[PDB]
Amino acid sequence: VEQVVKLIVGAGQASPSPPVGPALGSKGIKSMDFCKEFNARTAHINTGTPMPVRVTVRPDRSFHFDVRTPHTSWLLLNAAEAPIGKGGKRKGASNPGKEVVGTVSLKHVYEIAKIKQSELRLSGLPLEGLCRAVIYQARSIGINVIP
Amino acid sequence: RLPDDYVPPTQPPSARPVDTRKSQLLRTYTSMLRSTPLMLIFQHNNLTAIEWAAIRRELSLALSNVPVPEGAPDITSKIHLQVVRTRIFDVALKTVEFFDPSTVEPTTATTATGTKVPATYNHDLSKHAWKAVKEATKNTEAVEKTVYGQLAPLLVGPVAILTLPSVSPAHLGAALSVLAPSPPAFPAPSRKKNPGYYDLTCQSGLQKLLLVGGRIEGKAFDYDGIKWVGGIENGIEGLRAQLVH
Amino acid sequence: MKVHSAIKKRCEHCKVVRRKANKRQNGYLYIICPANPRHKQRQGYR
Amino acid sequence: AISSCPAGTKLNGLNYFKNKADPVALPDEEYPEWLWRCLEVQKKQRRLAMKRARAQEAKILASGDLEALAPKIPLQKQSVNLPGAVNGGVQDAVLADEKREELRKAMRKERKAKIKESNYLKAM
Amino acid sequence: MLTRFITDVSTRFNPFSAKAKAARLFLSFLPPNARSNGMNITTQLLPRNSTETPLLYVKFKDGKEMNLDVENMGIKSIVEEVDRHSRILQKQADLNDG
Amino acid sequence: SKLGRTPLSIPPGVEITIGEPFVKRDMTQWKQQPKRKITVQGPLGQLEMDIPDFIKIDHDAEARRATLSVANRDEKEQREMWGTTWAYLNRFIMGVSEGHTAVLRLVGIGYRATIDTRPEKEEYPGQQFVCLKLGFSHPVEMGVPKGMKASTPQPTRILLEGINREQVMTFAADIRRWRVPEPYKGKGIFVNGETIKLKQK
RNA sequence: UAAGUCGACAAGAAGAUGGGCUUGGAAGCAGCCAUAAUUUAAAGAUCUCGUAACAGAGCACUUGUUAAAUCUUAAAAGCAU
Ligand SMILES: [Mg+2]
Ligand SMILES: [Mg+2]
Ligand SMILES: [Mg+2]
Ligand SMILES: [Zn+2]
Repeated sequence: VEQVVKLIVGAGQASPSPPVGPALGSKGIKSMDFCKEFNARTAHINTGTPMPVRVTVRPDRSFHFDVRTPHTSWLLLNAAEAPIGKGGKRKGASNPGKEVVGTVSLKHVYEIAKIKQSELRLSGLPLEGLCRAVIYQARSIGINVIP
Repeated sequence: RLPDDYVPPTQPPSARPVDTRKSQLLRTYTSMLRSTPLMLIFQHNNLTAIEWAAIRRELSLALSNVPVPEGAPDITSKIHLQVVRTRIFDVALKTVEFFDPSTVEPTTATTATGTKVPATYNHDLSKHAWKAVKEATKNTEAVEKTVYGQLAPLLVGPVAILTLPSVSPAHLGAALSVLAPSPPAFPAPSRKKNPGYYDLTCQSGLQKLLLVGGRIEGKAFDYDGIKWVGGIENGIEGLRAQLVH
Repeated sequence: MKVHSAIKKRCEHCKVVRRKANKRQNGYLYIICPANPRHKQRQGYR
Repeated sequence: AISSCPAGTKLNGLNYFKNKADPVALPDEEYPEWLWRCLEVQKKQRRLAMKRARAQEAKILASGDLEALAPKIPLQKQSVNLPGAVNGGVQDAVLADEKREELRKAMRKERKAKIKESNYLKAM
Repeated sequence: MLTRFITDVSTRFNPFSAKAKAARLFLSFLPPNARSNGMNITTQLLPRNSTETPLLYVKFKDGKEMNLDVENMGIKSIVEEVDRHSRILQKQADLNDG
Repeated sequence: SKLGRTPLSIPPGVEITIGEPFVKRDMTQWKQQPKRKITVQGPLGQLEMDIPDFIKIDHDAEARRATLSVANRDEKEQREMWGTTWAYLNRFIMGVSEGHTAVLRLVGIGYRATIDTRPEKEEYPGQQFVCLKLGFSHPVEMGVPKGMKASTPQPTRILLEGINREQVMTFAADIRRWRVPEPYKGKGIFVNGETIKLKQK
């Protein structure tokens, strides 16, 4: 069976490390080869940007990975101008019900959806129904939605 | 207070339970067989979720490249590839064909006040419809002559149905080449322009879909016949050619 | 095996059967479970 | 003038590419219309209501008829035929194909409560 | 039904024919990954006007080639014959492996 | 029973012979219930059973089929034997034509098996004796019942063959009774794909 | 309940998304807060396993096949174990 792995890595930071090393180094595939192959995929994004990846490890240890857009939560907080907390990354509300971190307007939601429609696997979903999927997640991270 | 004999106005006596999804889904197809002039019947073979999404991603893309600058209604999103219940969908044809709603006698109905008001039960889920379809189906040979008989063998196993709100041959070429390509009549999209079509997920899903048959204006049609309809550039243009003669 | 006076199913695979019933004795009610052998129970005393 | 963000507003942190500038808000009119309507889903003291709220509703309600007080059956339990007619037209067709989608949500919402409750009854 | 031991299947039938019903059901029983595993499948749809007798072709991974008429036998009956031959291979595989 | 209604397809070569209601006098019983001797002969052999009289067989020689039916569905005794009589005929028809087989797998270091003849303890001339090494001090030798053909393609694999399923599976359980599969190492005798869940350690 | 009840079998059981917080790690499944959406034949920000954490196997749920013409499921009551 061709197992898959989920790993969040930096934009141009591909090397043996906690996020990259143990995730795939143990299965057998050549991590170095993948590390040097990921840089070619991400050469136009700001260094350090988080980039989800779904690396499929076929039998015989022949890997093929599809780079994905940044997490919606990371974009909502990045666009919500939230105060940086532990770890140096913008943290979300500990209690989304009461606490409120940012006030993201709908015009920001219309863009966060356009950047997420670039994916072919998500290019078919209508944009009218896609902007409400992220608005449904702003209620879970403590961000208010402003008309 | 509400009396015992009173029944809600939007819930007349049904032949079988209405809360269940078996009957609630029957009310859908019956209205879909009336509002959809053009309908294509496919056969799906254990298509996965990702495959389904990919298949429906090409239709939207292929259907979005149809020129409609005549200020006509935006018929580009009501076209859906919907998986249906073949068993309950086979009954829909019966109720839509072997049932005359004009053969019901109105009867008094009691409201919350208890006043008797004449009412007629013509809903598809009525006991009268159930009785008609059953008795009508008793004659085996006479049914084969009907449109239902020409489409009963097609409603076997799993079937996915494509619904088009109108008979637009242009929309057919956009949807008939993405599901059942047959060049040079309906050639598949090019790779240098539609790379998503020739994807691992999409390509592996289109191999499990087979266009079994089609239904147009309540008329059974064979796969070869669908090409003729799709071959026509437009209906209004076809009529003009006859006038020139 | 646990000999109780109130035998109950402890999972979906537990079955209630009356075994050891023959011409000489009435038998007992058992809770047999192929998934977990700890669900084995009997009702009655020899 | 209906949106808080005026034209020319700098949308902070919406560009992760190197050779490009962060998006700049465009005029309000240029944006689609559904964006001003997609936000339609966002939803002692007891004594004060008891004095006024309890009484006012009884007066406006005009409890003299049993027509506006019926159970008001939901859409997921009725048996009336859907507004579908043969050769009614594209407008009738589309208008008929729109209620089939409004009923889809009804059955969907019912599954949520039916599944959430079935899982709640197993984790007592 | 066990499809692992089936190499390729070629079915030719007419849809509008009530007899072809059993043939269509057989095609659905096949799993999704049958194409990826390497099994070849060819489906031919005959015209509605004139219908030729339906043809069903089956072949296992041991060289056996099965051919069963669709009209005489139903879908349930066809599954039995293919199961017997596919079942003995499981025992033979376990018998000669290890 | 939903299984007793299903017709029994008699494949070519098999022949079903239905007897007549007879009663074997028993001095210990005041009234014996009539039975019917049903013979099922074919290529591999012949099996015979006696069914109650209330079960009626509509042997259709034209279409080569035989459907069962009872005289009263309301009686618990007739409903049970209806399905049980059908399940037996099904095995008989599919046992005399194709045959029944059972596979035993011997797991464990030092477990062997051979099919030799022990003329000392032969119950019938030419009896085959399965000899099993299962870690006991003595040798375990069992004689195959008359009507079964036992062979060992490999030392750690037994193959039983016969027309009577009840006899074949019963003889495979006697061999398995010596070493029942354990859950700590999987050692034992597994019959027809039987498996045991192992422990963590 | 022939609009296929009941049971079995085949497949599916998605996507935004590793929800946010917490933590060495918390990705449906230690714990805390939220749990209006969306798209679907359907799919709980998750009911029982499983992992150090992922992965993975089932469930709710969805379609199909088989198949009942007095034959589904629950409650109460009587007499028994
Ligand atoms: Mg016992
Ligand atoms: Mg969590
Ligand atoms: Mg955990
Ligand atoms: Zn149990």
